[PDB]
Amino acid sequence: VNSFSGYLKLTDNVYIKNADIVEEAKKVKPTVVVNAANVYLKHGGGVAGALNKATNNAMQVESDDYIATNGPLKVGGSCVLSGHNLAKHCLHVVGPNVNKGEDIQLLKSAYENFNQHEVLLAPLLSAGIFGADPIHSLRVCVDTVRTNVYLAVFDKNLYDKLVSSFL
Ligand SMILES: Cc1cc(S(=O)(=O)Nc2cnc3[nH]ccc3c2)n(C2CCCC2)n1
Repeated sequence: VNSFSGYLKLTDNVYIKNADIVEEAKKVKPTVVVNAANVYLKHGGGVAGALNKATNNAMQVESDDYIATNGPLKVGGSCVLSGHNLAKHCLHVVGPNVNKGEDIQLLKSAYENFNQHEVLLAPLLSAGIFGADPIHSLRVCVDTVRTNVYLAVFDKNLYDKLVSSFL
């Protein structure tokens, strides 16, 4: 038993809710919150901008030190950093950005990072400003992630489309 509340169960291991991942993180304090990161960990907008703003820019400060030491992530890759006031840890995961021409097949590789964590609060990778079809993203999530994932979908209209079309 865990503290996530109000989720619809999609599969054995995937759950979904119409929620602001920032508010959800603030209430649950999950072990892991997933950020929709880019390779530079520049948290300017979308989920990343929202999460970073909620940390009062501490996420960005930590991220800049990470990049200065290690260089950029790979598309499809990830790193574990602090969760600041939102979670124990933040798993920064880079899904392909369609608006940069990145190969959508890398979406499966991106979701594979979730399997290194038993339970996660997460957005749909490559959705929103990353330009992928969120229905496709949900399908890849369900077919790739084997650990327990609680998906927060900000847009109510999208949440209902995701639920009603889910196979
Ligand atoms: C940008 C952005 C997108 C989302 S979202 O979770 O609601 N995803 C989503 C995906 N595609 C969409 N198309 C039209 C609307 C829409 C929304 N956020 C959340 C708002 C609260 C924190 C993060 N920020």
